[PDB]
Amino acid sequence: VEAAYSAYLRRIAEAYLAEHPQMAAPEHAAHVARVVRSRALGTPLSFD
Amino acid sequence: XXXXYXXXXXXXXXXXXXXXXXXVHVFRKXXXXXXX
Amino acid sequence: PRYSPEALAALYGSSSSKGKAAAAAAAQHDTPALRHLDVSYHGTGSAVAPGSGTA
Amino acid sequence: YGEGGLRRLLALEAVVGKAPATTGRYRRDLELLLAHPEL
Amino acid sequence: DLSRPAESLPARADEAAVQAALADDGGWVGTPDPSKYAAGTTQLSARELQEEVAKGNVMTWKDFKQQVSGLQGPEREALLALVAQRVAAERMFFTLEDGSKVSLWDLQQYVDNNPELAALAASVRRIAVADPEDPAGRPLPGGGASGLDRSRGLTGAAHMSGQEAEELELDWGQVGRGALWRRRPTRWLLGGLDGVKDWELEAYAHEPLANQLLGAKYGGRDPRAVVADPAYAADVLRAGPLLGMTFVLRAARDLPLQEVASSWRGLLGNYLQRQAPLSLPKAVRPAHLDPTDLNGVAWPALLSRPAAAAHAAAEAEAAGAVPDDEMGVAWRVQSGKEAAASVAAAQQLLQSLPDALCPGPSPAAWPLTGTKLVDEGGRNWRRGGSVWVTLQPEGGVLVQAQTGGVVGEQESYLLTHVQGQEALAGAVMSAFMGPQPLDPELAAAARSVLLVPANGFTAANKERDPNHPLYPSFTGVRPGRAPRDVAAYTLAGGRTPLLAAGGPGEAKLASELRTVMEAALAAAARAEAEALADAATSPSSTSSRAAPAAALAEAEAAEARRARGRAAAAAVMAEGLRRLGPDAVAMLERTAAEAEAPQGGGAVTSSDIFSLARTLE
Amino acid sequence: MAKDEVKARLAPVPVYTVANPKNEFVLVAGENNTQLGFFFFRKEDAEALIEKIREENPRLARDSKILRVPMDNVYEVFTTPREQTGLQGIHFRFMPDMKQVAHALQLYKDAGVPTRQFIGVPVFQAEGLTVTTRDMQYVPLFLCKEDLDIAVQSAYVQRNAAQIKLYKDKADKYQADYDQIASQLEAAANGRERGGLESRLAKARVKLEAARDKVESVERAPLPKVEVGSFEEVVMRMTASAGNELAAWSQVMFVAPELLRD
Amino acid sequence: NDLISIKYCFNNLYNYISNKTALSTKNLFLFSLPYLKAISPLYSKFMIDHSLKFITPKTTLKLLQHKLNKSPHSNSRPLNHYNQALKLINGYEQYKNNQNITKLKLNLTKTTVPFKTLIKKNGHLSVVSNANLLTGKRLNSYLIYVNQNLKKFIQLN
Amino acid sequence: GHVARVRFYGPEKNKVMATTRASAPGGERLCKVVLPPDPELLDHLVSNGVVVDTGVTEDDRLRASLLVQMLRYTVPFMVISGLFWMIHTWILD
Amino acid sequence: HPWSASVLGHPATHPFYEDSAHNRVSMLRPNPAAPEDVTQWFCAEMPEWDMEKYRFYVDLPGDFWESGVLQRHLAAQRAEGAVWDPASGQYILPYRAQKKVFQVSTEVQLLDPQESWD
Ligand SMILES: CC[C@H](CC[C@@H](C)[C@H]1CC[C@H]2[C@@H]3CC=C4C[C@@H](O)CC[C@]4(C)[C@H]3CC[C@]12C)C(C)C
Ligand SMILES: CC[C@H](CC[C@@H](C)[C@H]1CC[C@H]2[C@@H]3CC=C4C[C@@H](O)CC[C@]4(C)[C@H]3CC[C@]12C)C(C)C
Repeated sequence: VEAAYSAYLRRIAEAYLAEHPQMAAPEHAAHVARVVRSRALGTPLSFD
Repeated sequence: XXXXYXXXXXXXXXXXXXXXXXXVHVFRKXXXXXXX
Repeated sequence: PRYSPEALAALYGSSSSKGKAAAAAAAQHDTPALRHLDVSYHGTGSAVAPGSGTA
Repeated sequence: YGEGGLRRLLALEAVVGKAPATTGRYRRDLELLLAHPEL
Repeated sequence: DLSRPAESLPARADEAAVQAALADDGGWVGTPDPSKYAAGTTQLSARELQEEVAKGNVMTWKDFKQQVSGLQGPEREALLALVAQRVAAERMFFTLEDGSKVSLWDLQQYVDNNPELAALAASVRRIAVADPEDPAGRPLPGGGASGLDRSRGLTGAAHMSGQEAEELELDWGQVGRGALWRRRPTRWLLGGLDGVKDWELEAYAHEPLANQLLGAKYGGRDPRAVVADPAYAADVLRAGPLLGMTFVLRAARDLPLQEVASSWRGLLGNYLQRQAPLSLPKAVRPAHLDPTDLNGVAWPALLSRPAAAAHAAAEAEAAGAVPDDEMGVAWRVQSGKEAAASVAAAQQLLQSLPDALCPGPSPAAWPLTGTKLVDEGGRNWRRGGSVWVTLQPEGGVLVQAQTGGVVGEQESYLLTHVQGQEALAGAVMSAFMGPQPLDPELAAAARSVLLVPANGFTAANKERDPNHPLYPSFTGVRPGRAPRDVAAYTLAGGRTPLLAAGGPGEAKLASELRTVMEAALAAAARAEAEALADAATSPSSTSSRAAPAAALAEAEAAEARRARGRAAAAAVMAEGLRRLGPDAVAMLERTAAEAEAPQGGGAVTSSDIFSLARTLE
Repeated sequence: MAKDEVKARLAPVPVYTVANPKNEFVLVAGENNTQLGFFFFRKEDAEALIEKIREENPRLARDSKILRVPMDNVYEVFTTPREQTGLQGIHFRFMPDMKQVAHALQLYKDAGVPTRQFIGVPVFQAEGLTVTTRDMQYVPLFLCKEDLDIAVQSAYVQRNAAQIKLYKDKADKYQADYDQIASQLEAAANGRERGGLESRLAKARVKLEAARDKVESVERAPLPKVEVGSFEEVVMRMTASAGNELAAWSQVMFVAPELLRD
Repeated sequence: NDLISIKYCFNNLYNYISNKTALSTKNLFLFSLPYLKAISPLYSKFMIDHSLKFITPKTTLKLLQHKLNKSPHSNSRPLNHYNQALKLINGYEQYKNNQNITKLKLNLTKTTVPFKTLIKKNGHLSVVSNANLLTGKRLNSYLIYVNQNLKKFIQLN
Repeated sequence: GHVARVRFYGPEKNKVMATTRASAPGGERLCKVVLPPDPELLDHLVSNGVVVDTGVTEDDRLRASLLVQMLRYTVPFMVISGLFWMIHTWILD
Repeated sequence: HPWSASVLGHPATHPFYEDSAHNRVSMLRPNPAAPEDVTQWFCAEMPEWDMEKYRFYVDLPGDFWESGVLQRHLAAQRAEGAVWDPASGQYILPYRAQKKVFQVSTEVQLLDPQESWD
């Protein structure tokens, strides 16, 4: 199940970075972690 | 408090001076009173 | 069913998973109720046919 | 209390819930509705 | 979100240097150009400041003075406003749990310019938080109802269940209740319905300060014997503003403002005239505010400054004055002066009351009009609103108001924080607790249950102490009922605690345990000896100066040797205890309990044995 | 301990007093108008007091009666403002029957320090013994040594009969031991295993009959060491209790004198 | 009506002091509703230090001792940080001085404490005797039986 | 936190008349709700700052409802007679 | 009706919601944890006034309330909502609180016998 969770994170990660090649640069390596952790649980909500 | 005892007749001592001579003899150092 | 403390002792103390599995499948038990109670269920039969004339 | 407690004592359902098993019979059609958007 | 921190630069200029920061000249305020002078240039010499002020780099401090003198209207207003921005942005900061320096300006913006978080706090919606460990992010087991928030929808107060009120820093117990009547009711009229009340009064006092102040002197005696003499009464009437005494007045019905103002002036002017020169405490320390870290409070350090603050406090009071008693207050009777101008200014303040609240005949312009404390007409005070008056030591009075009704919509207003009126403080303290007050049983009960917590406890028993005088706290167990049939008399139990009274076995128990604590105290004594010995035989690097520092140093050296003794006794006596068995531990624990004074740290040998107990800590 | 719990824990044991018909204590005033009351743990004592009153005043003795008051009320009588109902030296004391005083005196002197001085009313207890309910185990306190031994002999014989058939379970399992030993000494060829199991049998029966003489020595050991104390000290500790000793006190139960006999 | 409770309070307090003194002497010789409320008009630490500006303590007693004893991500929500900031600014406005009517941002908390607290530490079992076999038209039942079975058979191929 | 106050009403107290705040969808209304036996409702009500209000609730149950039940049984005949009286006499005088 | 439960663009329902080019809109989302199976994807549900509905009749047993089935269902389905994640500093609507395909949100309503006026 740990392998499965890692592959799930993997799918989300390469999907997102293929979506946004711009900040796919390693500069946002910690920023893309903040976004993948958010996208791996549910959808982010605005205030409205 | 309490009362010291000595089973010699069993003498006693209070903080009057009882002596429950086996009967009774409430010495002094006369039971005419009543609480209120 | 009553379990002696040895059973879950060997279960929990066992680090391995299938070691726990062996401790579980091998553990025994006892039943005090077999020396105290004998339970049975009965229905008091009927003696009048539900559709007959006397009914 | 209960019976067989010993065997009772021995994936990502926690992240995306359980799968509903009363709606398998529609799966096929759903796939069609994704291969032919013009419908 | 919070956590916008900074670094620790010297902003508080160690004000012992501020004499030099104000008695200097040739300075200015500004910054040179980045061409030839780098960032950080504060001293501009004759040639330097010359070319600076002749080139337009920085204008002299003299030039700032003549500018602020000549610049008027919007220019000076803007100047002062943005320099206030500057000082509130980089000169005073708050300090969080980490040690950050959050400015006043950025946090002020964070508080009043965030409308979304304001609206979120406006509602109460409880949003669970996800566990920051990655796998599932399931909500944390925190939960919680927060008995303050569980209390909205109530009317009077906020039932909060003890420990919550303690961790919320609610340290003002209640001491007395009374009322101010327009007419006291008479039994002999039908039911006494004639009696119309006007206000409901109750008094509160800071209980820790009460236990520290009056608990060192008046604690430990027969309460009635302490109440019998007028010294205690003079004390509680004079020691008021040091406890932060507070009085709450709740309007029992609707009241027009004018009559209330007139009645209060009438009822307090008479106390204000027959007022004698008072006794005031003497300042032992200056206690500067804490500029760099506004919150930072000093007392947590002071009361454990060397952890032996007795002698250091003695040295502090050596300057100002000596404590006139055991409580620790160095009193001071008002002089021949300061007892006539003060009362005159107080009477002046009172004579300005009835039309300050009511200026002009149209109430629509009055201050209380425009808030729910009074009727929409502005002419009557709404029933249920209450006034809070608290007294600070050096003649400070703080008054606030609170609307009545549902706890969720209540408001709180700060009305005025006056200062310097010793007359007003003494007059109100006497009006509530003096020889002739506004209601006698109020002040009588106040003195009584103010004696109450000085014995260690507190009213409203927020520690669930099974020996509180008023409201004990029971244990859950049922009182065992002995049976007649000998069937539960098991005798198979392992070990039974000893609960018999003074007997033969207890005697020898105390005998051997006393022998071993004798050995322990002897070991602590020789520890004292060799500790001070190696301390004296140390090659001391000491320059002949700093006599108070030398006193403090040798005193805390004595303290360290006391610690040597305490540790040695702890070790040897712990050995003794694990040797003797459990009943000896029970005996030592019980003796440590009974010997401890109920009112203070350590008081009414027993001192030796409960110090051995505090070593067994 | 809160006052109410102490009161609830003392109730099952009463005392006796002599009074007027109008519910008033009769006092023995002596010198300097100091007056002493009384509470007796046996009605014979109040009877002696009244039949002594009759020989020097027949009026009071003809009016006096005996009242049986639960110790709750007398405890309340003590710890109140005694000057509220009036006190110019109204000294209440207790009177224990000298039978238990003699028992406690001999128990006191045999323990090592011989003395002919006793203070207060005796309370007996025996460690190891505790009466257990369905939920929690209480510890009893016996005012009369008679019910004390009445309980402790039955308890001792029950527990030691228990120790005996515990040793009989040991002994049957050790008959099994000797069986497997016969399957362990010479059923096979000579060598390491067989001599090791000889030493096995040796150590096994050694520890078995060592536990035998152990159970016999506790059979040889006297009944649990009975400890005696003063009632006044017990209640003074009960009232001003807090902490661990509070938890200890919270399970004391007082047995009624002459309750276990009838 | 508070007076009576006060009488009982003073009685119990004197009993407390006296019993402990008596037991202390004895043991060492052997060796040798009206008041359930609370408020807070100012933060406690501020009043405490503004008062200790005038007191020389030889030692701290039980209450202040427990106070400085308790002195030294579960709440990481933005609302909690907003509340802490409100607390800070309220404290600064309180101890900063030393329409013309200002309104506080936090409601003054008046509170009540409880009295009389405790210390800190299927399937059913009906049975019929004889199962009622329906003993004691039918052609159609027979016919539908054979039809259903035969139709299943032909649908098997 | 959109509901301000609930008022239990009825003879057996299982209906409520909920009042909504100004921030609620649709402003401030009064809505009737019938309640199922849910033992977690009251904690949810108090821990959200709702003014929960109840009735008087008489303890008799049989002396309370006995003059109103008599009326429930007798009034229908009065209504029927009044209606037909209107028709056949207040018109056909 | 199974096709009116979600906002799939199935062409057996009335064209309530259309694109500019007049195509029915869809709201499917691919469920990253379990691809290859469309019946486990997420989708928003249609507003209740636009639904076709069967209305079945059911008789409940005598112990329907003390068995707690309705209570368990309610307590489970109302125990999920938006949360704050500090690891990303965001407001997250977790996946296990969203509706999959064909699932809806139950609304329970009780009637009053006194509203009959027979
Ligand atoms: C509960 C008794 C109550 C009197 C208490 C309040 C309402 C009175 C006493 C202090 C006054 C303030 C004095 C100085 C300030 C600031 C100044 O700039 C303008 C006037 C203003 C706001 C005044 C506003 C009105 C104030 C609070 C009634 C019943 C007598
Ligand atoms: C009088 C007995 C007692 C009232 C306590 C209040 C009503 C008294 C004590 C403190 C006073 C004020 C201190 C500062 C203010 C503001 C200033 O502008 C003018 C003087 C004035 C009004 C003072 C007058 C009103 C205040 C609050 C009982 C009867 C309530």
